[PDB]
Amino acid sequence: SGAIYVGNYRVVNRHLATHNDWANLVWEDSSRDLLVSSTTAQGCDTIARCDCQTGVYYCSSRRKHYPVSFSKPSLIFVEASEYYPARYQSHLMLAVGHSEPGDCGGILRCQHGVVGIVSTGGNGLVGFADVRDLLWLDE
Ligand SMILES: Cc1ccccc1NC(=O)c1cncc(C(N)=O)c1
Ligand SMILES: [Zn+2]
Repeated sequence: SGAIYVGNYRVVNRHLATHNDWANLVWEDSSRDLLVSSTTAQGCDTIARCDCQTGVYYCSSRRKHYPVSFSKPSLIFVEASEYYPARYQSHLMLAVGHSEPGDCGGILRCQHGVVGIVSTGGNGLVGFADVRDLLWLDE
């Protein structure tokens, strides 16, 4: 689990969105596993505006943060796992690292701010849905 709070927006994994998220929907993309809902409280996170390919992410299944190198956002085929099916997903970045389903929502951050959130995993890789291209989250 986990979310990004920037301005009056909440960014969450689309597959983890609640009834309140869908009732206050701002934007969603089923090809990216992202959904953004509106909030009454003002959030203070900052979204990175950059092309970094190194950062740190939080892994709840290890209660640890790990430094990683990651690929630029692209269209990737995600392999089938014990509990979830295989799929194609866009704007996804991969790194070598540990990820289990419940790790979705963990934030990847660089020196500039939030880069993305854990969205895929298995086979020794971790995949993050990028948010740096969503410029409208800044206004
Ligand atoms: C994160 C992870 C790690 C290991 C194994 C599997 C996963 N995948 C998920 O929990 C997951 C569940 N629902 C949807 C998606 C998606 N990106 O569409 C991903
Ligand atoms: Zn950066």
